[PDB]
Amino acid sequence: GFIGNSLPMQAVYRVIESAASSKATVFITGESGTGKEVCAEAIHAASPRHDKPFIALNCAAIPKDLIESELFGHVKGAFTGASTERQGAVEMAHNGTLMLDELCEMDLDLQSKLLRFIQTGTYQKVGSSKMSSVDVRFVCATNRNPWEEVQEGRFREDLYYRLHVIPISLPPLRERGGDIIEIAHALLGLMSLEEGKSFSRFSEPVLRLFESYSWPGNVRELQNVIRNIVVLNTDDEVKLEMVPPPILEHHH
Repeated sequence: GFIGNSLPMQAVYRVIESAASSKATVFITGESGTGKEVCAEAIHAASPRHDKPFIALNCAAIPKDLIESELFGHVKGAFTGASTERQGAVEMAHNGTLMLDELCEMDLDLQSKLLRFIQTGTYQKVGSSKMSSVDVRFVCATNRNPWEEVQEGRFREDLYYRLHVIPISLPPLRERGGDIIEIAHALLGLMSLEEGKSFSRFSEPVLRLFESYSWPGNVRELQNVIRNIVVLNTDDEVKLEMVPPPILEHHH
């Protein structure tokens, strides 16, 4: 779902294609705002299991005490809030690909249960001792340095080495050559549809700025900038005075 054919992305695409035909676990890293879920979905789409579900569990978007419920499910009444019985992400992903995003947010207890599941395919819903099993291909991602999480004792060493089979390090936006403006154009069209506008081009100073700024927030930051411009202005062309702070100030 990536856009562009910059040199560093070509290397990513080659690994995606080769990894897609394997069940080996992929472990994605990259700076804040790089496309970890885009990469995970692209692996699924290129894989023989592309017609089965792709499911992404963002471990940070969930209270830490509820990751286990979201991952493995829960029976009714398993904990005070368990209003009904819930199907886990592992069941939704059976025969497909499960992305464990922001994996280092799991507590050490859940990491132990996860490692068991990865080894065997067997799990239990929260609140039950009954075993079930599924078949998932795992893709993991983190914005931490996973080796550092291990050295600091926040992430299990056995789990790290079980999962870290096919690492993919995503190129930061600033290193992606022509991809920056290709992505920016796609976002310009999409945000224009969202907002009822009709932006179609960037002026040459805007092109130069977007192609020189360091984009510390990567593609998320570019999405914010394009959304800002389309929400706050009405024109066919993005002009330099429309670019929000502190892009220009920081750039200098």
